[PDB]
Amino acid sequence: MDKKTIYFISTGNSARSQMAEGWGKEILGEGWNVYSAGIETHGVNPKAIEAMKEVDIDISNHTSDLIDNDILKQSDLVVTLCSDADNNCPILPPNVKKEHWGFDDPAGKEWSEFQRVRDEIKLAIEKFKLR
Ligand SMILES: [O-][Cl+3]([O-])([O-])[O-]
Ligand SMILES: [K+]
Repeated sequence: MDKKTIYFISTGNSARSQMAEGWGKEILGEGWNVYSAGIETHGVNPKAIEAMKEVDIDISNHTSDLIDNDILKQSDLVVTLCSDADNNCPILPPNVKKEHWGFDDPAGKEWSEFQRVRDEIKLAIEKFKLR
């Protein structure tokens, strides 16, 4: 069979969606197409790159993409990673297989917060693999 698709969307495509794309590529590897996008495109966060390098995953070559409506409707799973009321949580079309996995925004915080969120995102993806 062909690969299934998981889309990790958020307020931006800088930290949480990028660390999720990173863990998604490594854990869900051969059976899943793992993309990520955001409402805002602020580039790939420097501390998220460094946090993922600490666990031997390279995300420095990821792109900062905007949310494309075609991929939302065609995915097997769309995961919103925003904090359900911060500012700018994604707009989703009907019949789109969605799920909400909330994680705190580490933007502007110390390196330790990127570490904490990285490992919460890891555990979530590891739990997802064995469903
Ligand atoms: O994915 Cl985020 O850049 O919103 O953390
Ligand atoms: K991306």
